[PDB]
Amino acid sequence: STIEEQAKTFLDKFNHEAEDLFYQSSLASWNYNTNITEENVQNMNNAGDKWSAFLKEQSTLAQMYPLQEIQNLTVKLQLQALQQNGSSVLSEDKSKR
Amino acid sequence: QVQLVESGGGLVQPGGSLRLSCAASGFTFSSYDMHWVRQTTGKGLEWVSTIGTAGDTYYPDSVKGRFTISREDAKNSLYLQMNSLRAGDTAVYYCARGDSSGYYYYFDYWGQGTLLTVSSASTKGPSVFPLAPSGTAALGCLVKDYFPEPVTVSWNSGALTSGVHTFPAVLQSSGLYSLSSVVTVPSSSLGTQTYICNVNHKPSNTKVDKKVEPKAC
Amino acid sequence: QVQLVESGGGLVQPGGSLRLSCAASGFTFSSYDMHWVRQTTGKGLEWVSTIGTAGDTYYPDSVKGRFTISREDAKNSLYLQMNSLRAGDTAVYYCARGDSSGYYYYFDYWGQGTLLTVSSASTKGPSVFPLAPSSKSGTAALGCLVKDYFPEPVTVSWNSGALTSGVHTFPAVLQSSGLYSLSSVVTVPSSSLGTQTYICNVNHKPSNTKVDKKVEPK
Amino acid sequence: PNITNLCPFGEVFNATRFASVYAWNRKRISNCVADYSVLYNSASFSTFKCYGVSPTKLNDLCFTNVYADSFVIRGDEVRQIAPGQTGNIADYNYKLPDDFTGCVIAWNSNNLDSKVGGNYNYLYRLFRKSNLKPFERDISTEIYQAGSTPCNGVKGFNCYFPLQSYGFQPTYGVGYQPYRVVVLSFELLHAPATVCGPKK
Amino acid sequence: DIQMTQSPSSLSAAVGDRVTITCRASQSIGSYLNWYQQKPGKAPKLLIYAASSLQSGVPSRFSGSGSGTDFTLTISSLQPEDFAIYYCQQSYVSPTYTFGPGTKVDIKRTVAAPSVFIFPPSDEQLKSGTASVVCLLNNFYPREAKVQWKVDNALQSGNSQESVTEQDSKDSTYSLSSTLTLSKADYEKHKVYACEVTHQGLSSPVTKSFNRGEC
Amino acid sequence: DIQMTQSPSSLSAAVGDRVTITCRASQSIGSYLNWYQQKPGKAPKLLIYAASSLQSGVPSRFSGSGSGTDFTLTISSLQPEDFAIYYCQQSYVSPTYTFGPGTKVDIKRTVAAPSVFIFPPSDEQLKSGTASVVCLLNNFYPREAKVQWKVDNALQSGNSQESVTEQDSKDSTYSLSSTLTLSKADYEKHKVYACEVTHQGLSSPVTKSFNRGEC
Ligand SMILES: *[C@@H]1O[C@H](CO)[C@@H](O[C@@H]2O[C@H](CO)[C@@H](O)[C@H](O)[C@H]2NC(C)=O)[C@H](O)[C@H]1NC(C)=O
Ligand SMILES: *[C@@H]1O[C@H](CO)[C@@H](O)[C@H](O)[C@H]1NC(C)=O
Ligand SMILES: *[C@@H]1O[C@H](CO)[C@@H](O)[C@H](O)[C@H]1NC(C)=O
Ligand SMILES: *[C@@H]1O[C@H](CO)[C@@H](O)[C@H](O)[C@H]1NC(C)=O
Ligand SMILES: *[C@@H]1O[C@H](CO)[C@@H](O)[C@H](O)[C@H]1NC(C)=O
Ligand SMILES: [Cl-]
Ligand SMILES: [Cl-]
Ligand SMILES: [Cl-]
Ligand SMILES: [Cl-]
Repeated sequence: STIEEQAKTFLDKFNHEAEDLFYQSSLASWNYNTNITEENVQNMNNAGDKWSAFLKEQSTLAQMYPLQEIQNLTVKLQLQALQQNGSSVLSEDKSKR
Repeated sequence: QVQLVESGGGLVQPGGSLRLSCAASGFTFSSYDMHWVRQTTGKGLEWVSTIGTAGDTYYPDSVKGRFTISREDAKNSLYLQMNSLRAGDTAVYYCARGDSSGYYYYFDYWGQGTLLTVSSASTKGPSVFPLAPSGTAALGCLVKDYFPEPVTVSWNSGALTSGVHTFPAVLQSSGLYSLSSVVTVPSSSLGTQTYICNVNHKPSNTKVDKKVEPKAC
Repeated sequence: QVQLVESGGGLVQPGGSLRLSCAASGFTFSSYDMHWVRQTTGKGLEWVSTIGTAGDTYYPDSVKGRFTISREDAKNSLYLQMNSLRAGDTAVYYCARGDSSGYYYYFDYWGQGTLLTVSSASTKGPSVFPLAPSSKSGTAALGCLVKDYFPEPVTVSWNSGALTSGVHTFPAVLQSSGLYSLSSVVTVPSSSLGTQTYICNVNHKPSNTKVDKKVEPK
Repeated sequence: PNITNLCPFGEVFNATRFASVYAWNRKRISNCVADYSVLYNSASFSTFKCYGVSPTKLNDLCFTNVYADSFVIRGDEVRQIAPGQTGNIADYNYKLPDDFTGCVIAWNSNNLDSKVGGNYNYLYRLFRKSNLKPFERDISTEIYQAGSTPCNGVKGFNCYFPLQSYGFQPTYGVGYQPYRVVVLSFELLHAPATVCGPKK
Repeated sequence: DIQMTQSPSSLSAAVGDRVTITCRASQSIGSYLNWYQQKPGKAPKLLIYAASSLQSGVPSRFSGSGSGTDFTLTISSLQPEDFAIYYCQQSYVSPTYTFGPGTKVDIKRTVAAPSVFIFPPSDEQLKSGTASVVCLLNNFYPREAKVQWKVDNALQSGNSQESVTEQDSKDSTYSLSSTLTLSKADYEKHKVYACEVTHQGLSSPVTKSFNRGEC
Repeated sequence: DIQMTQSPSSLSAAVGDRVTITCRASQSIGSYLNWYQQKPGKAPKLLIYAASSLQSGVPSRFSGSGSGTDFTLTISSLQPEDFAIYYCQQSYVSPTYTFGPGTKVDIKRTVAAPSVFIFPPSDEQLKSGTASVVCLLNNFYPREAKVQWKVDNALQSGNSQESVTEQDSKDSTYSLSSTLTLSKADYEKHKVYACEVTHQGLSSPVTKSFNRGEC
């Protein structure tokens, strides 16, 4: 079980979970944008929050596969799209500010 | 002797419809599955449709919704109705008998094929000209400016077959086809045998009998 | 690396004689049988002669009395003397090592061949002309024309063999004059026409002709 | 061959409930006349392919047993229900043998098996240590171990729960819609035939 | 479905030669394989079914072998009438039977020079305003041939079309027609019409010509 | 002696195809059969000995089978560098070893249009009194191609010779040269020199031309 193989399996699970959650969120967003109501805004916001939380935890997991051990460029690209740290490199106070 | 004979191919406009027939003889028609298989220069032999002996019909996805196979056992006949025709349906359409030895299925008898041409162009019938002979001598007929394919050519009502070459048609810059049938004969026979070419172009209902005679200068 | 290299082919008049040589390297020459095998377009591959390791020599009937095979183990060398040559002896002559696994004999190594031409015509060396690369153009083409030579063959290289990719040396053509003519071309980047020098090296051994022609945009 | 009862094809094709592909259902059909005509010229079937025998000859054939396997997958996966195929379904869920004799039928079941919001009751196996043998069925829920670290029965890093839900929604595109699938296996042993067509 | 592949694409062999063509299935299909023969203008003809059973009436020189994924059709002794394209077909998956792309079997025979004939345009055609001149090269081998039109020894280009027959099933030769197309005005402006034929069976180009209004 | 016969004479197949060639000996020779490969301009290369033993260093796609009088050489997956003539040879009767006539293995590949170039005569050659104009068609497939010379838009005949390379071992294409020969006098009488190239890979004929004294 190499790092690249583990990463392939991880991305498999990620894809299957992500497509479903992204569909539920996109459908909530569509229901809002075509039918503006408070119920639909709350559904859209809840689904979007669930999607963001999923991506947060999945990026945390993705960071546990070091890219420098990935030789396959497709696997590398996907892992990279997940492993973006961004503003999270800042302290809690600096990111808050 | 088992025989299958296709009919009904010809010119048809895009989006149009057309029925193909196949007449069977020499076997108990009701006892066999029947099939349509098409052939094109680009994609080779391709199964188009099948009808069994229990009314069951089968089609590939490319054909389902557009074509319908059927059979009239009382007239030993097979039919293919074709709707919504596209240029890519241009092909030679064969009917074919299916049979099996044990579990192994095969197409043991085929018709002669009927050419389907799907084009918005119009039909034109050929002009037929003699190629006059001027030892062994050669003579022939020139079949020029026709659409669509095909023309069929025989000699002396099919009594003349040895030495005949009917060339494959050529597509001229005009979009019309042109073809030539020739025959080589004993020179001495030019004054003892009359030579007539019989040309047929069904899409225009053209039947021509042209006599080929040595030319006067 | 086993290597065999033939020498001595060329033009010879009917009834004449000529000796072919084969130089071996990369094995114990004395320990192997050696062979001459000839090739013609009309009759394919044909066994010409054999010499074993005990001085034993073998010939087809068509050749016995006319050709003689021999070997010089001290010089890792094989020889074929040929007398009473006829037009029908014109062919490519290969030397070949024979070897066996169990009872199964085979020819595991071949030379490159040497062309013997039996003709009463005379040798002529080629003229070598540049086929200059178009000023208009990316990929560019250039070459050399080797005209009016006899007999075959001429060999053509480029930049002393440093240039091989993209080269086409065409098969020779027999002109109505009885002379052969050939042209070697090469395709190169257009941009390289001002950064690389292109020289064709033409060699015609029967006339001892060696020419190096530089091909330049005009 | 004294047979007068018709084979219960309608019980298979027209059941209200189909099994998830990982726990695929099997019904044994024996001792009956198989009237395949109710399967012919269906406006519903998007797939009717047979293997080893021709559909046109099914009423002339006798078999020792017939097996009706049924389940739901997505449309894009119907192609995997065939000999020689590979993919999540063929490798980990339902495997046909290379010398398969039988038919594979399928129809779109979006109207029955989708639900706005997602029908999560249909599962498929996504991970497995090895591929299935033909006609094998794996209903385990053991956590798949993707790394050197033991999973100790808990999902986590490199430790995945092996089943996954299709979550069918009626608004899905056709490739993601549910398809109901029936696989008829024609078994021939050194035993008298019990299933025959009406013409035999 | 199941994809079928054939090898070689084409094959030249001599009469009496053993011909061997192969067929491959994209997956194992046991013995569910048939072979068909197709000659120009004719429908396919069943030769072999179940990988190795010879269809009734097919000559015994045809035979089929193989199982699983690779299959072979063999002609023990190629006859001239065997020139054709041969197709394999898997019978394992129905109704979606699929065919191989075909293997063409050409006959190699001795060089035969063409017989050359030239045909002036008919008067009936000339009444219509166009002139067709036809050059016929009859029963030659090999297929490679060059035809050049000369009108008053002006070489013609771009005003001719060629057609070649499929290999003859009896004598294994080819025939070729070249048709020169001229306006009636051009046809009557010039006198000498010639076609010059180059073929490997001729020691030197052969010209057949005629003068417009002459015997 | 023992006569060796091969089948087919030639065959065209695509890269990756299974190629199958047969060899027949005029009498039984057990397993005393070798196979050789010969590429253009090169010496024969031993592939198989003892009917089925693969010579050291030969790629594993080559294999030999057979016994008695009939033998087979098989290339499991044709590679471009395999374009060649293959010969069998009986090792049963010595010293009179005999070879088969050879089987040509050509590569079928996608259509590739020629790159066309034209070359005016060198000044040194003109000083010698003759002019050679060269037209080059580079790296095309299939081999069929037509080139026509025009001098001041006058079509030429009988004053040109063509040469074609053997199939390239890397890309399986062909190249062709056409050489027009004129007297220095005839060459200096005209201005426009063009070659017009027809090939199946081109939508319309391609002409490359030059004027006598321009660069
Ligand atoms: C599943 O149920 C349908 C009815 O809901 C059955 O359909 C009938 O089948 C008979 C026999 O072919 C036809 O004559 C009727 O017209 C059908 N009725 C309808 C409403 O379609 C169907 O046969 C059942 N499936 C099976 C396998 O028995
Ligand atoms: C819009 O949203 C409201 C509240 O969720 C719902 O009652 C209503 O049916 C929706 N309209 C449509 C057209 O779906
Ligand atoms: C990279 O991995 C993917 C599977 O994750 C595979 O489809 C692809 O072929 C691989 N690429 C290479 C170059 O091996
Ligand atoms: C995210 O952060 C980790 C360390 O916390 C680092 O190793 C990783 O490289 C970062 N991601 C990227 C894309 O650099
Ligand atoms: C066949 O079974 C039926 C009951 O289904 C019975 O009435 C009949 O007698 C049986 N006949 C034979 C020949 O066994
Ligand atoms: Cl077509
Ligand atoms: Cl999937
Ligand atoms: Cl398989
Ligand atoms: Cl012109």
